[PDB]
Amino acid sequence: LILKGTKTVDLSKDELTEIIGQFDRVHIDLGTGDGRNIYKLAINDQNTFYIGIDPVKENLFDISKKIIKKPSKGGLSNVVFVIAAAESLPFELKNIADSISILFPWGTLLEYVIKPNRDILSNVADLAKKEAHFEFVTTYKAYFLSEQYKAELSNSGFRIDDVKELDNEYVKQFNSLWAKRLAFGRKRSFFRVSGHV
Ligand SMILES: C[S@@+](CC[C@H](N)C(=O)[O-])C[C@H]1O[C@@H](n2cnc3c(N)ncnc32)[C@H](O)[C@@H]1O
Repeated sequence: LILKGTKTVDLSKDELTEIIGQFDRVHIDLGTGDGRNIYKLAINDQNTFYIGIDPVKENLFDISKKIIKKPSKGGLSNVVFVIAAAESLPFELKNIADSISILFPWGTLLEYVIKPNRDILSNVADLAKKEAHFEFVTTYKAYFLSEQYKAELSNSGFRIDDVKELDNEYVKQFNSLWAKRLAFGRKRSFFRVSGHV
């Protein structure tokens, strides 16, 4: 289940695999929001295939509409938007990504990261290949380096290598409206848990 314009269509494992073969790397942005972060990402890295996942199709309408245009007028070919929720990822995404990403999640995806939820998180790891990079940027440090958290994450397939506390400046490289509200909002701490699956 993917987004063509503001339309919902069907993509097979078949067609996905072809599209993918034309790119050196595949990247998943779970909880992608409005596609702006991905769009920026895709425009600069034409050798990475990008997949954004979000169950809320309406926030993607504008960019989904934009990526579908001609390349002369804003179109892109390295971007697909999947409409699925973290608690039921499509089978066609197993063992597919070189790097997975969960940026600024909220509601339940925030909790699945923070708690963490071993079962759901494990499905996210399942979307990843051999030694695929990962990245988790939450925001509301010592909690993330705890042993209970680090080992709750291993258990799911997520091996922590680095854990930085970040600030507003870091968030300026992102394009979503949400990320801008936070970048130029009040001073705040953003947390980044990166590593290999
Ligand atoms: C703050 S917006 C994310 C913004 C985008 N990731 C960014 O960094 O700008 C929160 C997003 O998380 C998504 N979300 C919350 N729970 C989710 C879940 N369980 N599975 C997938 N997406 C989820 C919502 O759909 C929403 O689009």
